[PDB]
Amino acid sequence: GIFNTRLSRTFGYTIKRTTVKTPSWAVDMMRFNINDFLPPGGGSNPRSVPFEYYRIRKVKVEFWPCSPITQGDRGVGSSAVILDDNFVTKATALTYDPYVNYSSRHTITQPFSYHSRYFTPKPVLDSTIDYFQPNNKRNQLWLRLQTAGNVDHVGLGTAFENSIYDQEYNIRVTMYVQFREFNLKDPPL
Amino acid sequence: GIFNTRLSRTFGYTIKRTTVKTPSWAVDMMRFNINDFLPPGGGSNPRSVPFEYYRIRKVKVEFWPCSPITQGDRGVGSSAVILDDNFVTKATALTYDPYVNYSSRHTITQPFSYHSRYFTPKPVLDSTIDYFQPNNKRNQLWLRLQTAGNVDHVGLGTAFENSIYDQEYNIRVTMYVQFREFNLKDPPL
Amino acid sequence: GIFNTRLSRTFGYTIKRTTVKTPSWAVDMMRFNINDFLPPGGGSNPRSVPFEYYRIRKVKVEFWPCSPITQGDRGVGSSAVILDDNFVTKATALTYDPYVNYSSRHTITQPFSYHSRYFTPKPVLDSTIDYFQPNNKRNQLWLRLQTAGNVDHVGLGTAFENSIYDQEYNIRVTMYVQFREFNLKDPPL
Amino acid sequence: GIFNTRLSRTFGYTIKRTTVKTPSWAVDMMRFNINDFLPPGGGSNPRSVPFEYYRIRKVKVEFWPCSPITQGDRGVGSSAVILDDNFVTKATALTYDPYVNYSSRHTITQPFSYHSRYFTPKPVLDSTIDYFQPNNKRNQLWLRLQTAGNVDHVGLGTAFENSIYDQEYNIRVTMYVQFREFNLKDPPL
Amino acid sequence: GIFNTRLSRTFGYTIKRTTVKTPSWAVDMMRFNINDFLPPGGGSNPRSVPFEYYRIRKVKVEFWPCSPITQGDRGVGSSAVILDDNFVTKATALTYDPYVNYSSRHTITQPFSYHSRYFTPKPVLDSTIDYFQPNNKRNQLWLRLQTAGNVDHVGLGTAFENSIYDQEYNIRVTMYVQFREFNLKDPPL
Amino acid sequence: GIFNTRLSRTFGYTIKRTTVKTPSWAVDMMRFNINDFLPPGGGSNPRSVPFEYYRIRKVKVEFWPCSPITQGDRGVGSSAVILDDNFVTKATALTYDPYVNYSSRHTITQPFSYHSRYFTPKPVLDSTIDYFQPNNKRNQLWLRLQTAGNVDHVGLGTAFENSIYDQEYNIRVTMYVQFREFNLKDPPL
Repeated sequence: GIFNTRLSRTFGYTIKRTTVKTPSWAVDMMRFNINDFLPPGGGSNPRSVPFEYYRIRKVKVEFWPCSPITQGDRGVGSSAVILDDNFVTKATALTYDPYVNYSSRHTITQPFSYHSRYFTPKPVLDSTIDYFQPNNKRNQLWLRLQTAGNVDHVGLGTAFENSIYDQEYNIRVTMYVQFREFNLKDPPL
Repeated sequence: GIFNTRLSRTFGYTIKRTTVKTPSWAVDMMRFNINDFLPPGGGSNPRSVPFEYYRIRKVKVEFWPCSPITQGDRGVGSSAVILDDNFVTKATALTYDPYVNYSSRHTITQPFSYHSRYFTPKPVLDSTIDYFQPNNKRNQLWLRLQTAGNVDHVGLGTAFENSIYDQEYNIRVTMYVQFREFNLKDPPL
Repeated sequence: GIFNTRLSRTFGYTIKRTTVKTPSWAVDMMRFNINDFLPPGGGSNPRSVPFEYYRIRKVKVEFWPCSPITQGDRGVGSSAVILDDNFVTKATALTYDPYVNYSSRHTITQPFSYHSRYFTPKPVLDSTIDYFQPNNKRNQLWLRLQTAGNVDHVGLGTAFENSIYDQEYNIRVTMYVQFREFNLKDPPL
Repeated sequence: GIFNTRLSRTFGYTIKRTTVKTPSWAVDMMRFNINDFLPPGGGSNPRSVPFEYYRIRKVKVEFWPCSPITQGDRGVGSSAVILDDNFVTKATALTYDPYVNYSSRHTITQPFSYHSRYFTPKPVLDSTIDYFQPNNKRNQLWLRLQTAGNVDHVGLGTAFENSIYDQEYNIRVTMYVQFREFNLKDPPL
Repeated sequence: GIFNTRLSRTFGYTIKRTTVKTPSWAVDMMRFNINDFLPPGGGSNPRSVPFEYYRIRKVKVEFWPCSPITQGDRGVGSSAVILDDNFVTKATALTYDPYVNYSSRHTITQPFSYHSRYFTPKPVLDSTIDYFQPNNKRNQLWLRLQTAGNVDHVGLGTAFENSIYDQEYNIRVTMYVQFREFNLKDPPL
Repeated sequence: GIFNTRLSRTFGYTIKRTTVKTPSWAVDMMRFNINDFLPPGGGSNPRSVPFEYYRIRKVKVEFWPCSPITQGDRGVGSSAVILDDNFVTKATALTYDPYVNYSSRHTITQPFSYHSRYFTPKPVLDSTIDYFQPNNKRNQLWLRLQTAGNVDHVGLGTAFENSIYDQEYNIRVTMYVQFREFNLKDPPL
């Protein structure tokens, strides 16, 4: 009962200003849970989409800015792919860009520029061991479309160079999902 | 956003006994509404399946009996395809089988035999004019997956020969549907 | 040390009668543990078959009935494939057949008819996350042939339409297994 | 239900010293019973390996020594293939090597050298007549994997030249077996 | 950021003498953790090698002896591949070689001979279920190069025949690793 | 033990304002030492990356600005490649652009434009003679990854036209390195 679909949600991300003169970077991670994309259903069907299982193929993270083109004190940052539930520690003003040498780096031009990241995230099966599997579309694991406790997929962490001005963004996380086993119910009345 | 799926529901159909000696037939129609197949959803999504439109391709009506093989006073009936919202009048003991000369006839062996009917129903757009369109899979009309008032598709009418014994059936109406325009909502929290 | 073999066991399943008139279905799941198929061995060898690991390829569930052909009040049910340790809740008289729209459905003709289900079950590695892997015969996981705690494989759930008469069955669960690493011991005397 | 497997066991063989000056040989036979390789099972299954029949294809006898390389008073011996349950009589100090002219001879270099013998043994069906059959893999007899009385296969006899020093060996008898008719039991509980 | 490399470490293994006359074997397992191969780093980089993940491809265990060629009371042992965190119990003088019939056996010639074992170990993800995956180089799991708690890979167990003399060995465990995601840090000053 | 990798670091470069009316240029050089890219390691391993030697293949210098697009008093500059440890003298307001006629010139559009320079630097082996070798990837010299005194590679010098407004930049020096002779240590405990 395969059905590939697409899901999206928009949320905000703000970077407060600073007084420091040096190039100081701010670090924040990003997690992907499907409870934020699928609302809870009603009645005999738990969730909105009538299916049992799912597996997330790709995720297009998009940093739609809110900063004008005439804004000064530009900078430069970095976004990586972190597939293990253990990011670099959250920081407000870090003296270096930790995601600058990562092999999965893609530069973040700031403040008014666009930045997209299309990748295959991996679930969190054991936070202690933090094991995942390679990208194989045929042998990818199927997970259950739980009712209230779907597991957190993972795979992005950022580093934004601070500035004198508030860098406000609007982030759209488009998710590409593959379901299976159409399990719709149909009680009478 | 095409997604072909399948829907089903089981309901009962009983044919009370008679005292008449002649071959007397009992006539009853059958209508197909999708509100009986899709439950109402919850929240910002009206129905269970997150789509806007639909068009019913085929319908496999199945007369799963409840009558044993050792049951006497067998008979013979007929099932037709009636695509116009105007069936033969419901009757308890009719002296003839009105659906015996219809071109869409398929014999109903009774009481303990199986009978399936796979056909393409047509919606009811004007009960007065009762117009429908031919079977063309490319130019078939798209209807809206309404919230509480989806229109009645139509296309089967039966004629069961009465008997001394109660002929009880269990009827499974399997529906083959084609949706479009995935319209899932996702409010926060 | 590969050795494909076959294992089987027969157990009973009874469906008590009812007084209700409506079509009411009874729901019950089915789990597959290999401790029920392999007895405990003796001495330095823990189990009967001298091997370390195993992986269950296929499972042929068979509903051999005990109901005669002359039995009335027939019905119709459904059997699905549920690979996640979370079935539909057990029920005695449910007003609908929850496994009627599942994509892995195969109709159960009742009461005196045969019904077989051949599929590839999946183990239960995390009851919370309930993750499994696709069907790939080359990359399938090897599990350990434990001594007292082998994990529960899963993958069938049924829905039997109740009746006035007791529908008794005899269920044969034939399991197709693949072992490895012949680990026989041989102490003296 | 064919399953070719391998079985092994290690036991010791010691050759006490002598005072005689001449070249004096010591003769000892070797028998192969499968009760020494398969332990007794437990419960409804008699033996460890769940099968009914067997036929021994080959046997790799190995004389793993325990004598150092710096050991003097070396010698020379002989190992033959004796398929009839009637070896040369056991002797402590025999003035000749009886297995020196046998057509199945293979020289035993002593004391610290390795010696392997790979051959097809024959069972003992009648100790009086002592008849066996040729080596044909297709028409070889199937024997029953008895519970306590499996018959003695046969086929090796040795002749070790005595010495002033104790020649100690460790003998590994690797057996290559072919079973059939998987007969595993499975009582409940 | 793939980088195949090699890691090694040497440790000792001693087998104390005995007074028993029979062939008595001593059993001891072997585990492979990468904390013993990678030291802890310094500063913003946790470990020596700047990477995030790893997966162990192969492991060449080597039993470099310390026993001279002129040493008597030789013997014979066995080494197997045990991929499940459940070895045969450690024993000082066991009356049989439990790893003598294992399909992954390779004979250990003793005391002064060399013995190498090249195989693909498997991690320990659940000690209770003890599940692993087959050898596929493309779909092998990536694990995280943790800071203090890397998981124990597994896959060798031995059986050494005891002797009158102390059999001392020096064991070199060469590990072949594949890293990914170069994560080097570079704070100023 | 070849391993090509990439290293990066971000630092700032500010050009204070002026009161002069003429086109006045400001000159500043740029040196490349690898101690700024590799931190010091810990323990038996001196540096982070476990290798002995290195040779820098290419260097992508990037002038990521901090100046808005709406900034007036634009200008024009020049960046050259200076492979000899003897740049044009540092100057605050020079009446000419000395790097305007250099054959390795590439124009610097100012203030808000991007400027990248990808070239092969050369080490400083003798500051007096200032000799280097041509670009040949096969015969390039290997240098030692020293502990505290790695030699200064060289190869860029700039000329920025002064302005009434402060031209602030953020400079990212991406370095492409080739190591050899994996020299990781592994003391016990």
